[PDB]
Parts: sequence; structure tokens; C-alpha cells
Amino acid sequence: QELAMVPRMIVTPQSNRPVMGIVQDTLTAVRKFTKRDVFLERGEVMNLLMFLSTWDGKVPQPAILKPRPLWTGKQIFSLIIPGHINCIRTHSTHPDDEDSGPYKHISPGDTKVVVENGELIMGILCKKSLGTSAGSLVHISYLEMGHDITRLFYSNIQTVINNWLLIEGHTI
Amino acid sequence: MNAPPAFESFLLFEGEKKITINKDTKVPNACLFTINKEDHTLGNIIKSQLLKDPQVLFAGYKVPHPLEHKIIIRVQTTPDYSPQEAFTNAITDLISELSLLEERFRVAIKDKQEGIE
Amino acid sequence: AGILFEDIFDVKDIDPEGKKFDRVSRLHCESESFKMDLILDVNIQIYPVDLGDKFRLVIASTLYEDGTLDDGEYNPTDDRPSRADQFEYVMYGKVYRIEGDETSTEAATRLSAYVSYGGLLMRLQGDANNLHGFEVDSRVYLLMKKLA
Amino acid sequence: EKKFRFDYTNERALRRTLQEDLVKDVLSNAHIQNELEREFERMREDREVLRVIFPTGDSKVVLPCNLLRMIWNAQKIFHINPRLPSDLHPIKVVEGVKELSKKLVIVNGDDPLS
Amino acid sequence: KKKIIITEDGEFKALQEWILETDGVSLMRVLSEKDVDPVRTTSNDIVEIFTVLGIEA
Repeated sequence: QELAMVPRMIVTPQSNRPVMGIVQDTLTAVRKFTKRDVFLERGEVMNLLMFLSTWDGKVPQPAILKPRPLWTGKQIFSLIIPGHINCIRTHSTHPDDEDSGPYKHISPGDTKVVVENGELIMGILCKKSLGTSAGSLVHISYLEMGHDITRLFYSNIQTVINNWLLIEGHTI
Repeated sequence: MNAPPAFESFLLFEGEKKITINKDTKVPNACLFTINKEDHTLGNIIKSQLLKDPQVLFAGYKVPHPLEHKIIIRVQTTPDYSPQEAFTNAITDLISELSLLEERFRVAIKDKQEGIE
Repeated sequence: AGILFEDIFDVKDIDPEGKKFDRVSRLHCESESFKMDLILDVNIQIYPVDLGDKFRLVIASTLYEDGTLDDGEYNPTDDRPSRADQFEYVMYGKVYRIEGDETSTEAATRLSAYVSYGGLLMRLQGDANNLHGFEVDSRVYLLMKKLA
Repeated sequence: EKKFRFDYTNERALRRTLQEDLVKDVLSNAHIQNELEREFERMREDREVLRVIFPTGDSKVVLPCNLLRMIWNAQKIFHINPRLPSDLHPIKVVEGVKELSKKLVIVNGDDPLS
Repeated sequence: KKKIIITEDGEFKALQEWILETDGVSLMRVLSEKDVDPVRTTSNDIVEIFTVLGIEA
């Protein structure tokens, strides 16, 4: 119990990086769930919040109060992120000529993930920011918060994203 | 035999009780109902009715495991209302809706005993 | 009254680079009576907007018009304090950075303030005298309505 | 020498960054100006040692606890506004870093060769 | 395989330089020849370095 339980073996001493990341089906949906234009109604937000195991019990104020209340993908994802962590990554389609000109902190393509004080401010999530690489979001959450909160992080991500994917659907 | 019989999905056992109340202690005026031997057919019909009440702040349901038979419903209302009130007022509004639709249907099938045309 | 900024703007362009997303457009607006400029991501399925439109833009720290800070939680039943209902587009975000053009000796003469509305970004450039009440890690509301 | 120097004879940028209580003390104490002059010397020597440890010229190394992230955290646990003058006396930074460097023992001993 | 030098102003600059690669090893003689760098020349066989250079090598 105190030596080899699976939440105690998230980062490996072989290459000092996590070994468990978000996987085959949840990754594709997490990328689409955090696009700039994903708005949810009231019933769907309630249905999604029903699946959070670490929810305090308050409903956040929508991003668009009028003409009618609509929540955003990043606004719901900001409830899954534990504690108050900080991180800066990039999305896999970041044009390298964006840090040169203006719009360095505006990013027309909605790149340059920024997680400030434990809430997603901007950016799309992908394997560079949620998978098993050094400096990822799961790595930082393990380094700062501990080994018993990253477990809840994984579980909440999976359940919430699956129960939205059966509304959004996916195929080939 | 490592497979459950088919009647376990709807037939109640001896010690079980169909409905159970617990009060949520994290926020005021919240409650958490746990219906037993039930599924999405009844779970979803309730939630849609509670949202139509202008005195309900939260309403949702989940089947915690698709291989067990149990649902959970959470409700939160304004401080001058009771979750147990909002729940039972929802049911009596479904029954008043189904029995009405049955009358309007039985009329429509005998509206063409011989035929309108 | 909790208000921080108010002016009338005029759309100049809609998509200078191309339609990246299918429900959000990136307005480029220029001000009047202040000579400032704007960059605003706005939902377009609900609130359509096109070239040459003029709207009034108000950025307020609270809706209750008496002070009476927001508490940050969503309660649809509280219709009592009679908030700002004279607009057609309301949003709720937070300020995430404030830049400037100052050197080691002098002060900023032309600020630049960024805001994030749950994922929809906004920038507002002008002289340092108007971007006064802004500060990082602060909640603000955005209020818009078209003019005829 | 432009980014790691902390010159103290400008009187106006020093007025821009530090408060008025400390800007009169930094300009009017030879002991402080001397102690602020030796940290740069202890830094140049390490700069010259790094150039022989890493001959190729890269900068990606593996080390204990992150420092930039720990500064970013402390900048938000305390609502640091990076717009106003601060109240952090520099000779406090120097001596605090010294004392911290003393309490990081890997090989605990008092005699030489230890 | 470039030649990285530290210029007078203190910047790392890389330079392209001709290198030679053989097929066959007898290093003790190749090191002893003229206009051949005796410092950076090496071989990919380690028993040879053991006999020629030592144990730490």
C-alpha cells in the first residue's frame, strides 16, 4: 500500500517524466472541447457538472449573459484543474512566425496555452500539453499538488469528456 | 454460472428500498435522491421537468455504472422551497400530462371508426 | 457607478487573415472622441455584426449600478437590484495583462490592456489617461448595443 | 554586464523601481555599495567556470526544484503588482541567498576533504 | 562535429572544418603524425583506447 500503488508511480525515475497521460479517445475529444467556439446551454452544463467528483457545489457565471446564458469549454475545463497551478505550453500547429510580429499575446489561431492561477485562459489542449512529456500539465500537478490529487484529475477528465462526446460524436 | 439472471435488472430484492434521501452538506437546500432498480427511462423524464420550475437552481442525474441498476438525482432550490417539495410536484405534473395525452389519443383512433374521408 | 470606460466605436474590418472558426469573428474597431482602437472576439450566430456598424461599448466592474460587488456566482432569480438592461450583448471576463511603452526613466504614455472572456480575447489600446481603472486579476463586464 | 550589474548612480531609474525609503539609503552608504560590487565578481567567476564545464555552449540542464515557476507562484500568492515600486532591500537579497546556500548540505562535515 | 570557439566579445561561434574518417584502426601511429590534432582524435574501439590511453578514457 505504501510502496507500489499505481498513483505513486506516475513519474518514472528513468527519464523523470510521467508515464500515464490522456489516451486514444479522450485526447481527440479534449482537443475539440477546448476550441474557441464551443458554447453549452444550461441543461448540458448541469449534466456535465453531475460527473465532477471534486466539485464544491457552485455554478460559475456564464461567459455570455445576454441574449441568453452560455458557458464555454474552457470555462468548464477550468473546474477540473486542481489547486492553483501555472503552466505555459504550445499547440502542435503554432506558427513559428507568431512570436515575432504583434498578436504575441492574442494568437489569432488560439495557440499558446496559458494556465494561470489554476484556470484555462487561452489555448487548445493536445498531446504536447496533456500527454506524457516533461513539463506537461499532469507533471506539474504531480510536482506541486501531490500523488492523491492527480488521481482525481485523471478520473474527472475522462468521465466529463466521455459524457460530452456522446453528445458531440466522432467517426471516420 | 458467472452471469446474472435477467430479472435482476428490474426486480427488487427483499432488503432493498426503492428510494433513499440524503441531504448534501456542502451547500444549503440541496438533496440527493437514490432510486433503485431504475435506468434512463425514468431518470431523464424527471430532470427535464424540474428545469421547467422557476424555483430550482440545479438538477441532474447519472447512472454511476452501466452494469449496475441504480441512478442518482441531485436538486437544489431557493431558500423558501424544499427539494422534497420540488420533487413531488414534478411527478404529479408528469401524471397530469400522460393521462391527458391518453384521452386525446383514444379520441383520435376512434375519430376514424369508419373514416373521416 | 462602477463604470470604467465608455465610448462609441466603428467597425473597420472583420477577418483580416481568414475565417479561422465558424461561430466567432475577430472585429477590428476604431474609436471616436478618444482615438483608441479595439480587437474583439464576438459570437456571431447570436449577435450578427457587419461592416460600417457603430455600437456603444461600456466596460463596467459591476452590473448593480450601486457598487455592490458581484460575488462571482450565477443566480438567475436575483432580478431585484435592476441591473444594466439597456444593452444587447453582455460578457464577463477577467484582465490577464497590461503592457506599456515606458523606459527606465519616464512613465507609460500609451497603455494596452488585455481581457479574456472565458476564451474570447480582447485588446484595447489608447493613451495612458483612459486605461486607468484596469488592473490584472480583476473581473469586468462588457456591454454593447448597436446604434442607428 | 548590462543585465547583471545593478548600477546605483542613476537616481531616477533607482527612483522608479525602489521606494523612497531605500533609494536614499542605497545612494548614501559605502558599505552597501561595496557589498553590491562583490556579488558581480562572484558571478563573473562562475560565468567563467561554466564556459569550461560546458564547452559546446548549450544551456539545457537537469536540476532540483524549479526556480522560475516558484517565483511565478509567489507573484500570485501575494498579489504582486509589477507596476509600483517595491520594498525589497538589496542587501537583504544578498544575505538571504547566502544563508540559504549554507543550509543545503549533501556532505555533512566540518574538516577539510569533507 | 563543428569547431566551436569563444570569440573576443564572448559569444559561442561554430565553424565548419574538414574532418577525416577511416575504415580500420591503428591510432597510436595516426596520433603521432604531423598536422593531425592529437587531442580530439579518437577511435570507436575501446580495447584500443584501453591499451593506448588508459582506463578513465
